Amino acid sequence: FRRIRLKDPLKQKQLLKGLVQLSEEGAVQVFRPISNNDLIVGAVGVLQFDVVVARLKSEYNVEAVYESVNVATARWVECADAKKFEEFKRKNESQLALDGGDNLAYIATSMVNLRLAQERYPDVQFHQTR
Amino acid sequence: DPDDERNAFLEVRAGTGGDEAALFAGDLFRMYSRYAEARRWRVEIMSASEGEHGGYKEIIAKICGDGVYGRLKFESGGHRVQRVPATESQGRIHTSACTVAVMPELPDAELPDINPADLRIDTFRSSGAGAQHVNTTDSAIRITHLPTGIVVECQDERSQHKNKAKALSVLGARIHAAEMAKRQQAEASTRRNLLGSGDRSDRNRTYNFPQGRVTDHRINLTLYRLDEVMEGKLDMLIEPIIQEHQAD
Amino acid sequence: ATVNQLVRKPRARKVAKSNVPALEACPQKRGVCTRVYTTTPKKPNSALRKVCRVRLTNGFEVTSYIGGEGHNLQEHSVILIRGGRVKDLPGVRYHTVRGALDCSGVKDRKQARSKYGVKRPKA
RNA sequence: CCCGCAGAAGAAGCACCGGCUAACUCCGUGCCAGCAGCCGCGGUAAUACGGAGGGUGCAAGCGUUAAUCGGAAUUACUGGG
RNA sequence: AUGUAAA
Repeated sequence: FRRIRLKDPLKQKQLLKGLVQLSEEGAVQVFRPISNNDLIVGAVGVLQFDVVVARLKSEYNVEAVYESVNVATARWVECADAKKFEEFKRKNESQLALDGGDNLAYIATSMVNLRLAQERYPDVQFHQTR
Repeated sequence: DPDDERNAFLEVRAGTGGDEAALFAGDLFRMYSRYAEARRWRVEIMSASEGEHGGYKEIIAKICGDGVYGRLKFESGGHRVQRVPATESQGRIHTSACTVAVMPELPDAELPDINPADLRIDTFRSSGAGAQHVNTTDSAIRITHLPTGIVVECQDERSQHKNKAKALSVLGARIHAAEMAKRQQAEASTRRNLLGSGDRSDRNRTYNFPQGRVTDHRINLTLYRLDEVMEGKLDMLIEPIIQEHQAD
Repeated sequence: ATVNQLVRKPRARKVAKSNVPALEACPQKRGVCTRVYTTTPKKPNSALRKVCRVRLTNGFEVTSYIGGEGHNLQEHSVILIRGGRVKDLPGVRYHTVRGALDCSGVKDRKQARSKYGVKRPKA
């Protein structure tokens, strides 16, 4: 789904910790792009009102009202073996994004980019981690 | 677009440096007049104020016709003055600045109708003093607007219908005042957008006379002609800015 | 001289004030950072110096200079403020830390990248 | 702590380069963009902005910021008028 | 009487 845009932008550390605290769950996985804004909320379901209600706790005080921003399909998680992912980072370093648990799959925008990722041949023992 | 076909108001004002600056501003009147006579535009000597050695402190004018505004819209901003001027006994190169605002027509559609339904008038006797007649019959005809919420009160005198005429004249005067105040704040905001602080900061156009060239910041040109601009014939400064403005 | 007057009134060392009133000697502060605009400097400079009036977290209203080429500030985006005068703006004695909180680093810089928060070129 | 095995194989960055203070050129703008601890450069042939090459210094640390002292004999009793 | 504002 859509985003984190940090309404009332003072004290950002409660969502930089507390939603990454919720990122280990199977339903909620918070994804971090490199540009340090616009953090992605990853839900397997549709109703993200659960996290919005969960943002009203003792260490949770940010509202983050939702809108429509398109991110297409689930960021298929894959991390390559050594002596191969270094050039993969160096070619398109503006096209990475940290994940829940310090992962870097490619970036989720479209099926054509996933076809280019399959054409890129990341030969590795595959770990789903989902 | 009909906005491109509209007339314009040119406001050429002096910035840093006084007269050296005033002379530069004055030439620009000559620049756009030689630019304007190459096409057949009407120059209006609507407003001017003189300088010590020639050139002007603030000049405001109308140019009418068919399609003055786009150029004016593009121009609004600062102009550098790099020169060896006439008002100097040392013979050095000095910088001054001027500011040019380009305003559109905005034709005056004034005096909307009073509208009887929208405003409700209340007939009350009124306050005041001294007559048997003063108490019994009403003389407060308050007019209350529906869309703005303004009440006019001319609990004024003798009877309530001359007070109605007085209260409608006050409604018309307050509508005219509240609309012309917003327009002078809407002109003022536009005026501010057209002209910055007036200093020597670079705003989209320069003039380098001991070098023979003119730089433009947005869609800049390497034309050292300055001469062509000096007696009209600029086209080459204004046209490519329009060419890469129509791309956006 | 006149050591008996030094006996009466002791010789007092001058307590010089700090160049940054930063609430009991802090390196950095983090403020609300409103009012982003350009300022004409003092005499021999002539530039459009990007500055911001930073409402700090301790109540002080300081104004810090925005360095670098390009920024993403509009009346919001709380950032980090460091000390040090600028000698260019009367009233500005602070700088903005790039690479810190929500203001990102300067785009496409290679040299002097410890300052202005630019990471190493990975290629 | 000692012995054996694989393969130089897994392990180098940060600041500065006008003077103070250790180190040079070229290109892009041109008192716009910008740097700066002080004097300060940039107004079209910049050893001072940005990029490239090169060098200098420090080293798993390097620059910035913040506090104390020295230089400050600018709190002088040593040690001022 | 004045005489701006670039070594």
